[PDB]
Amino acid sequence: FERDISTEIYQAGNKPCNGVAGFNCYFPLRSYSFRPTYGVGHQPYRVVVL
Amino acid sequence: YSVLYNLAPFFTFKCYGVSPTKLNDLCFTNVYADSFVIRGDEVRQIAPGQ
Repeated sequence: FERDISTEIYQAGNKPCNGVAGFNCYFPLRSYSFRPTYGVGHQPYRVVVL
Repeated sequence: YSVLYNLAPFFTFKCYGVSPTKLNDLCFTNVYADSFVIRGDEVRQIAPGQ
């Protein structure tokens, strides 16, 4: 039950990029494709917890 | 699986489905080694079909 939102690039493979976002530095936030038609396993779902 | 990371001045790779982190800890039965030559623009075609 903890929330953290941050997009700063980190030293994934040492040699900290500090915003360089070069080689060995991969972005933390990845997006979703969510094709209009696709397999049920890769189709968006909506979930709510009470 | 940790080849030299000064391998070349320009290098591209994208692992989908397998996290490069702690790649030594996770392991499989057999691994194949392959060699290819594809032009600079066409290397994007190495993917699940596309």
